[PDB]
Order: sequence, then C-alpha cells, then structure tokens
Amino acid sequence: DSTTETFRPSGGDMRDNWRSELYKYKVVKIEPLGVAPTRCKRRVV
Amino acid sequence: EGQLVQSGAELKKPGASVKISCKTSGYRFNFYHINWIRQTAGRGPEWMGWISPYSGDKNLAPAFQDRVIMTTDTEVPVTSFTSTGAAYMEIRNLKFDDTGTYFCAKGLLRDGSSTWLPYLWGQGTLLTVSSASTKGPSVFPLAPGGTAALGCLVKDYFPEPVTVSWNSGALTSGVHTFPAVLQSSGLYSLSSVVTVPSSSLGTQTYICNVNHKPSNTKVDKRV
Amino acid sequence: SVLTQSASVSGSLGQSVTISCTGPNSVCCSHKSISWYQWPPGRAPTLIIYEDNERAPGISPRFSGYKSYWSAYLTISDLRPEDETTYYCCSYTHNSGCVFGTGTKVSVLGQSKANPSVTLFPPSSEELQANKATLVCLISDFYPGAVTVAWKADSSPVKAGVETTTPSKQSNNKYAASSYLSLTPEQWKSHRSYSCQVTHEGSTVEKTVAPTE
Amino acid sequence: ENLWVTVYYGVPVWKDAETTLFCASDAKAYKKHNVWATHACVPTDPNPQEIHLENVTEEFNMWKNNMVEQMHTDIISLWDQSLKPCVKLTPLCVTLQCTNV
Amino acid sequence: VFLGFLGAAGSTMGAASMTLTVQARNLLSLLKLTVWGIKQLQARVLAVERYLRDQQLLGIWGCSGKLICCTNVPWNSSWSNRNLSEIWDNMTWLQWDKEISNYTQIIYGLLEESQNQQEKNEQDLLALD
Amino acid sequence: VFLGFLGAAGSTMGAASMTLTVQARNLLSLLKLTVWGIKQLQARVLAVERYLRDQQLLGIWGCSGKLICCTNVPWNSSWSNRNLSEIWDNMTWLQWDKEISNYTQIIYGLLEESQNQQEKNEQDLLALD
Ligand SMILES: *[C@@H]1O[C@H](CO)[C@@H](O[C@@H]2O[C@H](CO)[C@@H](O[C@@H]3O[C@H](CO[C@H]4O[C@H](CO[C@H]5O[C@H](CO)[C@@H](O)[C@H](O)[C@@H]5O)[C@@H](O)[C@H](O[C@H]5O[C@H](CO)[C@@H](O)[C@H](O)[C@@H]5O)[C@@H]4O)[C@@H](O)[C@H](O[C@H]4O[C@H](CO)[C@@H](O)[C@H](O)[C@@H]4O)[C@@H]3O)[C@H](O)[C@H]2NC(C)=O)[C@H](O)[C@H]1NC(C)=O
Ligand SMILES: *[C@@H]1O[C@H](CO)[C@@H](O[C@@H]2O[C@H](CO)[C@@H](O[C@@H]3O[C@H](CO)[C@@H](O)[C@H](O)[C@@H]3O)[C@H](O)[C@H]2NC(C)=O)[C@H](O)[C@H]1NC(C)=O
Ligand SMILES: *[C@@H]1O[C@H](CO)[C@@H](O)[C@H](O)[C@H]1NC(C)=O
Ligand SMILES: *[C@@H]1O[C@H](CO)[C@@H](O)[C@H](O)[C@H]1NC(C)=O
Repeated sequence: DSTTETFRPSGGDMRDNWRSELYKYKVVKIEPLGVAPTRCKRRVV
Repeated sequence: EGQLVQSGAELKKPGASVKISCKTSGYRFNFYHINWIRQTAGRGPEWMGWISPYSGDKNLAPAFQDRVIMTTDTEVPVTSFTSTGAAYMEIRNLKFDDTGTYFCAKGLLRDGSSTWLPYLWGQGTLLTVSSASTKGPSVFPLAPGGTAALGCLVKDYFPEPVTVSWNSGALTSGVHTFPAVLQSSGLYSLSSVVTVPSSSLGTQTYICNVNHKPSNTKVDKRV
Repeated sequence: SVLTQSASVSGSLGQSVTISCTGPNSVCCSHKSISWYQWPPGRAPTLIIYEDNERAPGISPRFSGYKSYWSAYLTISDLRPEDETTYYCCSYTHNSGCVFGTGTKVSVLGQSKANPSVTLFPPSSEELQANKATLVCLISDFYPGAVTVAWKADSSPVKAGVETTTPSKQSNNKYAASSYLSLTPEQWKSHRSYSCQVTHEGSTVEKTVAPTE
Repeated sequence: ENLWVTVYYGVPVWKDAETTLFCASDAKAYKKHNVWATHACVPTDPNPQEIHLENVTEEFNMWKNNMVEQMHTDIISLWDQSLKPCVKLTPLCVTLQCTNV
Repeated sequence: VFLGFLGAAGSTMGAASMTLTVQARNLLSLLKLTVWGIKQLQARVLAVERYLRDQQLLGIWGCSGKLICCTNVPWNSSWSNRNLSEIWDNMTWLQWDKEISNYTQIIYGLLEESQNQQEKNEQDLLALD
Repeated sequence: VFLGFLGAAGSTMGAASMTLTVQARNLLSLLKLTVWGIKQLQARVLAVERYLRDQQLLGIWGCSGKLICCTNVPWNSSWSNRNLSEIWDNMTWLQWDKEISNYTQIIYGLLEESQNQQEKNEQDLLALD
C-alpha cells in the first residue's frame, strides 16, 4: 500500500546502456523546399 | 488562439502596493510582448507599458515610469509551438484616481512595424483604491405564455465585484444579472433574475450562488 | 488626452459611418501609425485596424481605415446592432507605446423600437426585519438606451432614498437599467401603495407594488 | 492583394526521420585493431560545429529513439566481424579431468 | 550576421528567408566490406539522392538556378487564409510547413504544370518569328 | 489531360512535346550484403549516373533549366529533309530518333560548341562595358 518502496538493480537489456548516452540526441531530415504566397508574379516576357 | 487569465480583483488602501498577475497559455509566451493597459473613469483608457518575455526589454509610459514594475517568469513548455507563462505588474503609491480596471494584452506580431501592439487581452482585473474596509453582501430572495421571473438581490456590498451563478453553474439559460447601484453611502448593490416557465415548480429548484471574494464570503440562497 | 476623437457619431441601419481621430502634429499622422479598437464598456476590447488600412485577422471587410497628413478615419460599413458601442484610436510607432484617443460613442439609427420591460420587487420579510426597506425596479430590453425613473408614495412623488443607475447595454444589444428606493419600515407600512414609473419618449410604463398584498 | 506561390530553396524545415548513421573517431595512433575503431572510421573533423537554435523547442523521446536500436545492432555486428578470422576451439571439447589447485 | 546551419529555424519566415544560402551549402557536402564501409557508402548515396530530387523539382519548375523564384500559380485561399504580415512576421517555416503540408502535393503539381509546361511551348511560339 | 509515364510514345511529336514534364518527374525518383542489397545499391547509383549525364548535356548546351530550349545551330538538310508538318504531325519521337540517331553525335558536338562556347565569351565582351 505504497507504505514502502524497494529498489533492486538489474540488467534486463543491453540497449539501456546506449540510451544513457543517446538521451539528448535525435535524427531528423532537412526538407529545404518551402512554398509560400507573396505579392510577386513571374514575368510573362 | 490562446487565453490570458489575470488575477482576481483586489481592494487596497491608498498608499499601499498591489501586484497583479497574468497567466498565459495556448501560444509561445516567449514570442510576444505583454502589454499592460488600464481604464479609469477620470482618464479613460491609458496604456502603461509592455515587456518582452524573450529579452526582458520594458517600455513604460512616463506617467507610470516611477510607480510600475513589470516582471515575467520563464515559459513552461507544453508542445513545440505552445507553452505557459506568467507576467506581473507591481504598482505602488496607489491613489484614489488609480481605481479602475487593468488589462494585460499579448502583442500582435513577432516582427514588423507594430510587434507589441496589444492583440489578445485578458478578462481584466478590478482594482479599488479606498480607505474604506471590505464589506460582504446581504442576499435576499426576489419572489417570483406561462412564464415567470425570479432571482436574488445583493444589497450593500463593497467593493466590486460580485459573481452570481445558478445551481452551481448548471443553470445558465434565462439568467439576467443587472449592474450594481452606487448608493450615497459608498456601498454597491445589484440584482440578478432568471426567467423560467411557471409550470416548472415541481421539477426545478433554483439556487443562486453568490461569491464575494474580496470578503471571502459565499452565499447559496434557495429562491 | 491630446488625441481627440469625435465625441458622438450616428449612422443608419445598413448604412456606413466614419469616425475621426486627429490631434497635434507631435502626436499625429506622419511619422506615426494609427490603430483602431472596439471597446464595449465593462468588457475586453477588440483590435479592428492596425498600421492604417490593414485590418486585424478575422475582421470583416466592412471595416476600413484611411490616414491623412492631419487626421485618421475609421469607416464602418453595413452597420449592425453590435456595432453600437465605444471606439478608440491609437497613435504609435514601433518602439513607442500606445497613445489612446478621447473616445467615440457610435449610435445606429434606423433600428426597430424595443418595448421597455419593467419589474418591481418589494422588500423581503427578512429585510423589513433589519429593519430597512428597499424597493428594486429592474428595467431591461429597451431601445434606445435612455430611461427616466420616478418613484411615488401613495400616488405622490418621492425624493428621499431614490437611487437610479445609468443605462447599460444588454448582450442582445438592447439596454438595461435599475433603480433602488431606500425607505424606513414605517414609511413602507404607512402607505397604501408604492409605484415605480419608467418614462420613455414614446411610451411611459408604470409598475406598482402595495404593502397590503 | 493578388497572392502567388513562390518557391524557397533552403528553408529551415525538418521532419522526424530514421536514417543510416556512420562512424567517426579522432585520429588515435598506434598494437591496434580494436573492434570498434576498426581499420577505418572517418576521422573526426579537427573542429566540430555546434550551432544553437534560438527559439526552437523540439519534442524528444529517448525510449523511441532509433539511434539506440542502430547502435545495438552495430556493436553486435562488430563483435562477429572480429571473431570470424580468429581460431575456433572446436577440438577443445575433449573430456577434461580436473583436480583442485 | 550568420548563426549557422538551421540557425533561423525558430525565426519568422521573413528572417529565415534571408539566410537560405546557409542551408544550401551544408545540404550536399584488404577488404573495404567493413560494417562502417557499407554504412558510409550507402549513406553517401542517400545524400546525393535526396539532393538531386529537390534539384529535380526546381528544374521542372523552371527555378533551377535560384533560391527564390516567383511563379504564375495564384495562392488559393483554401490552403491558408493568413495575410502577408501574419505569415512572414508571425510564423516560422516549421509551423508553416505543418499548416500547408496537407496541400503541398497539390501545390507541387500545379507548380510544374501551370507554368513551365505551358511556358516552354509559348516560348517557342513567341520566339518562332 | 494526363495519360501517364510514356503515355504519348505513340503520338505525334507535337502532341508528345506537350507532356515532357511527365517523363521528367519519373526519370530520377546484421549484414546488408544480401544479393538484393548489392543489386539495389548498384541500381540506385546507375539511375543517378544516367540522370546526371543528360543534365550535364543540358548544362553544356546552356539549356539547364528548361525542357524546351532553342539554339543557334541551323538544321542541316542532310540529317532530315522533312518539313515541319511532316515531322511534328506525322512522326513519333521513336521513329524520329531512329531516323536521326545516325547524326546525333555530330549534332550534339555542334550544339555544345557553336553556341554556348561562343556565346559565353561574347557575353563577357558585351557586358564588358
Ligand atoms: C527569437 O524570438 C524572439 C521573440 O519572438 C525574437 O525577439 C523579437 O525580435 C524582434 C526582431 O528582432 C523584435 O522586434 C523588433 O524589436 C526591436 C527592439 O525594440 C526596441 O525598443 C525597445 C524600447 O526602447 C525604448 O526604451 C528604452 C529604455 O528601455 C529607451 O532608452 C529607448 O530610447 C526607447 O525609448 C528597446 O528596449 C529594444 O532594445 C533591445 O534591442 C536592441 C537591438 O535593437 C538591443 O541592442 C538592446 O540591448 C535590447 O535588447 C529595442 O531597441 C525594434 O527596434 C524593431 O523595430 C525596428 O525593426 C523592425 C524590423 O524588425 C522595423 O520594421 C521597424 O520599423 C524598426 O526599425 C522590432 O520591433 C521583438 O521586439 C523581439 N521580442 C519579441 C518579439 O518578444 C528574436 O528575434 C528571435 N530570434 C531568433 C534568432 O529567432
Ligand atoms: C596441474 O597439474 C600438473 C600435472 O599435470 C602439474 O604439473 C606438475 O607439477 C609438479 C609440481 O607438483 C611438477 O613437479 C616438478 O617437475 C619438474 C620437472 O622438470 C622437476 O624439475 C621438479 O623437481 C618437480 O618434480 C611437474 O614437473 C609438473 N608436470 C608437468 C607435466 O608439467 C601442475 O603443477 C599443476 N598445477 C596446479 C596449479 O595445480
Ligand atoms: C490535414 O489534413 C487532414 C485530412 O484532410 C485533416 O483531417 C487535418 O485536420 C488537416 N490538418 C491541418 C492541415 O491542420
Ligand atoms: C544509318 O547510318 C548508316 C551508316 O552511315 C547507314 O548505312 C544506314 O543506311 C543509315 N540508316 C538510316 C539513318 O536510316
């Protein structure tokens, strides 16, 4: 009944070791194509 | 698409100081100036100043440059594009003519020729400056197409404001709350009435809930 | 304030109306931008116009701005009942805060007439015990927004303890007001009836209570 | 008042994605052949560039990170790559008769 | 004033549009069968594959040489109703790309068809004399 | 009106010349040592290699950005004697490429030399003042 809490060590998975150093990083891809509206028009020439 | 919620109304004596808060949500608090504007009966609406949550730069009008202190807290992120924040204004050397309604307001644009322009406003905070003490209200019942009207009378309270709800907020349709009266004694009084079908006497009980937070008094009156 | 607006302006229903905003050259026009705000009394305002012509997001195309070298103007087209309120202009630059105007109250003519609603409540038995006596006359849903209230003790005028509020605008763009008459329990019991008379230029309504019933 | 679409090439826009990362280690010189550095990992740039992104707020989740899953399979695969050429002790399963020390 | 790669990712679209060169530069630049070698070579092929795809789109939109190009496609209001000041001085390219990511494919199709496939035939019939 | 990739392969050259965008789009877009992995990676490198070669020719002909470009090279009649109506309204690009595949290499050489190698030096001497 939440009166006492017990903590034991373990090593269930080896990945937890990598997460200890990859918690701050993240991979994303750059999408450099953006389309926006402006008061510009192409010259028909 | 965010809401600014200001602290409740306060009654303070002249010469004292008061600190009003303005909690924000639904947008990036860091990206927009927070303006402070007040409205009094003697001077009308009056802009006091703004402050930038990002840089901390503040700009106060000369009339409040020596009596207003503006501060802001750091934003607590919720998502990548929204967060929650809080801005404060501390005004000192209060006078009787400083009694009025105070607003905080979010700026318009992050960049441009009018970035700080107050665009999103809070609900307002009523500040009363008086040497008189707080006084709780006295609530009296207002006795009652097949339609009828009943309500509750809030007599002799101070200061403003007083809030009235029905059935703990369950009854909102047909409610009509009237502005307060300013007696010659300096105390306020208002009335609230609700219109209901006359046949609904055997199925509906109407409870008016009066809250006067300045006196920290609640009254639940059965009509 | 040094920024002056037209104190009052009127326009007809379905028509347009223009509000002016001018002042000295120190605080007016060139070298400055002008914004407009809708500010109903007792409620939070709404930004309609900033940087001259350019209207705030979601603002109806009925609103338009125009700035001359000496004064600025705000035009409201296709007038609605909700357009009847108070409006303020502001003069500002990028680094300098707002300078508010003197204010303008807009009246919309050509609106339908609204009959006054009058209700009079007597003092409660708990109130006669206090012992005081206050009659409450509540008025709502009248238009235009102007009333005059008179109290009578046994068909004869009263002048002691009369308090009447200013007219106030309802959420339905009609107006409301209230009046209170404070009395002593002897005056209340010593008369055959009391009356609240609400007078309007088109029709006068009378509501009467009596201590007997 | 007439608006038209215009193409911008180089807008700071990114989306969550999982790609194949590679190795990079300083120029440590020497005995060698340490499994992880391998014969060749791209030498780290003499000066790395860490560019702070002002005003940016990104959601992280170290538990759904795919860098972990990739690194895990890289260590495992690196181990096997180093055991393949070494001597296999298949004949060392002869019956052993052992005594105390 | 240079902040670095993706420095203006949290700035307004107008401010970010000034440093598009920054993103353009860093956008492309016995047995070798090691796990690293296979990853590296496959990574290098992936980088040039993404770069050539974006340059391909700029090619079929007649915007190959430029970072900022104007088109003939009018801005249909169903995509976004925001005014210029609200778009360029109140939004970042990230939250913009999220608001318009829905209609991007339709916009890309109109961008290759409406002008450069019409523009080139009319250019031949115009310089025909 | 879109038929799809190579849809106008049997149409007249004039009709096919209208949908060049269609061919332009779909023209480029523990151990990974599997037979498929080696084939895929080698296939991907082959695709970008062919694309960059055609874009290289458009570059040295000064036609990089466009699908339709006009040149300065006059049409030598020895290549084909057919009139415009007979070429563009009676032949398909397939049978055209077969009739001119013989002189394509000569034409490509004149296309890179005659204009863009002469055009660029004259462009410097013209904008020289
Ligand atoms: C990340 O996000 C944040 C938040 O979204 C964003 O910060 C905003 O950035 C924009 C643009 O950079 C800001 O908008 C601009 O603000 C300029 C600064 O306002 C000036 O005025 C202040 C008041 O000055 C009065 O008061 C002082 C006393 O305090 C008095 O002495 C003065 O005489 C005057 O009366 C002033 O405090 C402020 O000072 C700051 O800025 C200067 C640099 O300019 C710095 O040196 C100081 O130390 C101090 O930090 C400042 O001087 C304003 O000038 C500007 O208006 C001009 O430029 C626009 C173009 O943008 C023109 O169109 C216009 O016509 C003017 O010429 C514009 O308003 C905004 O205020 C920031 N804060 C917000 C939005 O909350 C970051 O930029 C983002 N960064 C990234 C990397 O993404
Ligand atoms: C593990 O067991 C082996 C037996 O298979 C032990 O090897 C033997 O150890 C004895 C010591 O008790 C050695 O005796 C010495 O032999 C040398 C021979 O040159 C002699 O010069 C000495 O005077 C002494 O007699 C014996 O040689 C040695 N046998 C072999 C084949 O090496 C070993 O010591 C045991 N080790 C442990 C840790 O138990
Ligand atoms: C994006 O498009 C989907 C499908 O039409 C829609 O359900 C969603 O609400 C849209 N969200 C945007 C664009 O904000
Ligand atoms: C193509 O060229 C070859 C060699 O000149 C010639 O023999 C053949 O007849 C030609 N065929 C064509 C172009 O129809």
